[PDB]
Amino acid sequence: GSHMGTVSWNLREMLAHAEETRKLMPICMDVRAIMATIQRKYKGIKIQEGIVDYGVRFFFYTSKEPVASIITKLNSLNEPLVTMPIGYVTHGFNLEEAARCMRSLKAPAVVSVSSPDAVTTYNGYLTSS
Repeated sequence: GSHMGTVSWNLREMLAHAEETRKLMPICMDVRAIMATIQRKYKGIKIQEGIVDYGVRFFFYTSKEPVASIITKLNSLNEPLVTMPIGYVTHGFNLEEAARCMRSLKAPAVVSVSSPDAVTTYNGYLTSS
């Protein structure tokens, strides 16, 4: 596994993949349901805002940041990623706006969705004809 592009994975598969690939994984802190999951496994890490290299190369972020700025902070690093879309539900965004806003990323990343049929939909927007 080396390519990018959208998939339909869960938190488990993202975490697993991120471990194996050593690739970066961003996490919206706001989603305390994800925080608990990660904090259970990775407990010796105190959650901090920003890069937390501990086991998996995490990037915890605040949903109040503009999708734009938060993307730019990944772009600076230029590191390859795996996550679900950065301005989606985690910004109150629709999947279309999410893709549009997330095209402003300049680092090569895996995206996710909640189901396999949504993959082709979201990728559709990442072409934008």
